[PDB]
Amino acid sequence: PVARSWVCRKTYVTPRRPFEKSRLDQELKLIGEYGLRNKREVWRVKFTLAKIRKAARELLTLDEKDPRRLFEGNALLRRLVRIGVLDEGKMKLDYILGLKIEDFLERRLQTQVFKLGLAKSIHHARVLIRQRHIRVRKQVVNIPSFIVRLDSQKHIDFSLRSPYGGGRPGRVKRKNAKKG
Amino acid sequence: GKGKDITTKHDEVVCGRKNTARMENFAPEFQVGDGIGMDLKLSNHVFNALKQ
Amino acid sequence: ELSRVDQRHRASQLRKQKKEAVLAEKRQLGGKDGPPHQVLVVPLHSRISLPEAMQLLQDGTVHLNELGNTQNFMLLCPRLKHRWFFTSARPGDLHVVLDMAKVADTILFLLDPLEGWDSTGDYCLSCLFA
Amino acid sequence: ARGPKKHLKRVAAPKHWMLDKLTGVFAPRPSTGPHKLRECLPLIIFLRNRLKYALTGDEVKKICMQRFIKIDGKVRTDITYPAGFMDVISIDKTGENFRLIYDTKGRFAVHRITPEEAKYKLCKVRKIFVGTKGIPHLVTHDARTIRYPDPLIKVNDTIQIDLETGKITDFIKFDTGNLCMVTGGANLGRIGVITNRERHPGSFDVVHVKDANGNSFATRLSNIFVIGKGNKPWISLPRGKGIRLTIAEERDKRLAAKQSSG
Amino acid sequence: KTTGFGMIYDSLDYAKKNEPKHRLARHGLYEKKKTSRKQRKERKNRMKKVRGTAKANVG
Amino acid sequence: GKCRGLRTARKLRSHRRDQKWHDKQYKKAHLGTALKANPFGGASHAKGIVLEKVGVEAKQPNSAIRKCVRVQLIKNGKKITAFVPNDGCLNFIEENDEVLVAGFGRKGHAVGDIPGVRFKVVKVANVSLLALYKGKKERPR
RNA sequence: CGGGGAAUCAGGGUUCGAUUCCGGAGAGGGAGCCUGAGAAACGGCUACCACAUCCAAGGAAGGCAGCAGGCGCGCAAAUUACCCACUCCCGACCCGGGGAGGUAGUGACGAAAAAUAACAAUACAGGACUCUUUCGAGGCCCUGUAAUUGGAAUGAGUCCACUUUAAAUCCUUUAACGAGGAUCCAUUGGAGGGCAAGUCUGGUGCCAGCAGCCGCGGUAAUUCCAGCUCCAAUAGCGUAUAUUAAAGUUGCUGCAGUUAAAAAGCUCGUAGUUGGAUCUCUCUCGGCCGAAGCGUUUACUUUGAAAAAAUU
Repeated sequence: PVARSWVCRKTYVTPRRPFEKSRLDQELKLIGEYGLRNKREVWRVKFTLAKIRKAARELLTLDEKDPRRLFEGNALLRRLVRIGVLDEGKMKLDYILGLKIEDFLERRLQTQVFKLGLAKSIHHARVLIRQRHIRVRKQVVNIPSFIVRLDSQKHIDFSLRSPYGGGRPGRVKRKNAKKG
Repeated sequence: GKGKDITTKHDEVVCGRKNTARMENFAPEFQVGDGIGMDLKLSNHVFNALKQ
Repeated sequence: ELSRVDQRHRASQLRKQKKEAVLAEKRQLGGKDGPPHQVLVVPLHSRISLPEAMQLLQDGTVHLNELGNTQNFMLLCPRLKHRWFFTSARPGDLHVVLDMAKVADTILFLLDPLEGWDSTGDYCLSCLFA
Repeated sequence: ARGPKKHLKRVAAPKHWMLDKLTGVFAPRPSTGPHKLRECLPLIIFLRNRLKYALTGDEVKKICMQRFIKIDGKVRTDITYPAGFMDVISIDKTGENFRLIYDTKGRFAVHRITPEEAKYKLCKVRKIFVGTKGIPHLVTHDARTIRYPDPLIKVNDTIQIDLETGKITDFIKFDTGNLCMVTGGANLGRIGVITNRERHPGSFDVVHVKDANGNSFATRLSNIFVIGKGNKPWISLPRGKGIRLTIAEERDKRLAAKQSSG
Repeated sequence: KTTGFGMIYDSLDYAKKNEPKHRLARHGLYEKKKTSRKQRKERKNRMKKVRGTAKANVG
Repeated sequence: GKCRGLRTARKLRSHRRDQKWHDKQYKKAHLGTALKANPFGGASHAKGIVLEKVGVEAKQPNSAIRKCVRVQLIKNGKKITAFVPNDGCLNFIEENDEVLVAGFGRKGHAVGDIPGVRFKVVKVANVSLLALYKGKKERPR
């Protein structure tokens, strides 16, 4: 007997066909557009999307006036709206099925640094995210997979302790400035 | 490339064209034809069957 | 073989046989009828001084035999009912290590904490494996 | 097992204690007492989880053994004492009295009561025997054996009793049109008016009870505790009036609360 | 941010009475015994093996 | 055809188990003689001592000599032919040594060129043959 | 050992569950007891069996399927650590005890996140666009490659201080030093088809060997062995075994039986399985209702209350 929990999940599913050209094609294209480390990130996002779609498939089969369908579906639509995938106009459980992987990959903090102009390349966005230069509200996030919410999308800043932010230039400026 | 016009290593158009161009260097008894004048995109399963 | 008792009793017989073999093996060393247990000590790395560990290990009733260069002794304990004969070797001197490591019953290697072992000790250990 | 078990594992602990999953292997085994190990609240769980007064088990030791806690007007020093339903807890130093009443969702609420209200409690009579030279006895749900009751008191009724004197004061009879509370099953904590009691000789008397909002439900007979004569309860009630809000309208209330204060 | 828990006692004697002793030994108000468990247990079983006032002699 | 009534369950279930005993893979799992004649005794790996070296002749269209070894398992004492995997590795195996032997990969069926030899040596003297063939570690004795 | 349950899975199902929660059983094998509320108890006793320890040879003492550790068995599994501070339990008990439990150590069982480089200018190489018959020339065009140049930003590390804690360690927070790729250098499998990526170069020459299967090697070896280049996954990746989906190759959903594996030689016959059509609520006791019988009995369906937590 111990005071621990062993509950844990695998967040990806490997594809069944190992080397087919179109699958490797699509995954490499998404790696290029959204600047990712390996294929496990694409598999992770595809598995989360499969989770959401499987939930929607279990919810469509119920009757329209089912209380379970109503509550679970409205909560799921609220969740996908707050992430920044669906739209306030199309808040229906039918439209959840019409979702694509890049609609989730557009919400990563890497791409949100890239699009909003905080950086200039998506690999640049990743290298700024890892090195504690980008904050959200008041917390320095170091993870390039942070799914940024809609209310949280508005204010992403320079992380004032950073040299790009408030002050304190780093070790390289400090060393080169004391050369003479 | 970058952005959204990323033509990758495993592109079906480029790989098919390369498969036809690789088919052009077969043995002389093999009959190829004029698959370059028209655009061929010859897939790996088809080309692997032919190559075999 | 059937008859769960029969399979179990056959397994118990085989267990008895292999335990009798093991017990018959292990009394041949370090006991009242057995000869002494010879332990040869090699400090592999050059930083290690074998006298320090050699005096930590010497305490049991000791009998300090002596030679010209090497210093080996006899140990006897009725606490563990064990007779030991510790003999020390230097790496690099492949003569002594080779001709008395082929009769020693157990080799104890000493290793420095910071590095693995010396290159001379590496040569000695390669020869001893070989 | 060769004798009575003395430890309780945390995950085997009554779910309503809302114990954690990760603090330890064990849970407080409620001592033997006036209430079942499942239908009760050890004093330690009430003191260091519900009220946040103590932070460890050792601070509950330091509190209970100073003699501040009283259950039913008697000083109880046991840290795992089984405190249960309709139960009055008095702390004189803070000068505050709570009642343990079941919550809407089936848990124990902390229901702060007036010190005027702390003088009495309600006991559901469980059996009535006549022993030793024609002397009648009640056994209530707190195992309070009471001699010489009112002869009108029958089984499954309620008696309001005084804590200091230990004697009964007045009884509510089990009759249709009496406000009852459920003490078990899925309907636990829901409070409504009794409409029908149906008989099954041999098995358990199922009872149909109409809630305040018109949502009728049913229980077994043993899970019923009568409080109100008519519609007016004999005690004070939690922040919810005992009506079970369904999930969607609870979310409606939650969203309205977020809209109210921002 | 840094989040901690802090408690404020009324007088010092109440703090001596109610605090865990490891939080008193951080302020020097309390001194822990300096024997190891394994030593205190070997000693306990040793004096278990003896009966009478000779239980006090063993150490 | 099939018995297809509504009270026909025990006939269907008896039929299932009776006919399922004609399944080769199921019978091989559950007759229990395929786990009592199995030399490894349902083990992924066994450990043995080399009795002799053997050259097994190749099968008809393939012309070679495959370098095998007759080893004897420790745990029951059976005699097993094992195939030394890579080129020039039989010299690492010396007479009477501890060998860690695996299956060859077809689950009891003889694999490839070597006839009736269905095991391969993985380790010698508790050093892997892959390290010795790649010249990474040294074999003691 | 059973269950809660685990893996897989469209639907149906298949397989597993020694294993932290519940219930059971046993402390080497059997047996019999003492005391006590509770034991046929073994960190209690008495015997026999099998092992086995100290002898002064008269005797005495056992029981790690508790925690650490050893032997042995093996393909297969960690420290003779620290503490009752947390969780709870025991006692005469705001105090004592706790290898229950917590905490560190070993730990690539498995799981989550996530570095091994980013930008700019040049220097080439291509691709389009424009001007040029072409060759060629330009762009505030694109795309690559550069032990090319420039700066900035960082963490792995070494180290202080704080925090953490029972005392520590770790994570988190600060000063200090700390990065030009010719290293602070990423591996493991593969390049004949299945199956992604070479008819590239050298060696061996149906030898050695490779290869799950089909097959290759007998001299231009597309398969061996190296180099170079390249592919796959990526701090992971090979192999072996068991089991699952693929397998509608176990078929209830949903297989087959002329010729491919298969219908009994033929008929009777019991259990089994299956079986044509047919039929549209009240009398007494109590306050329009409550009690009492219902109606031949079931299958079926629907509702209700009971159904452990963890897992889902």
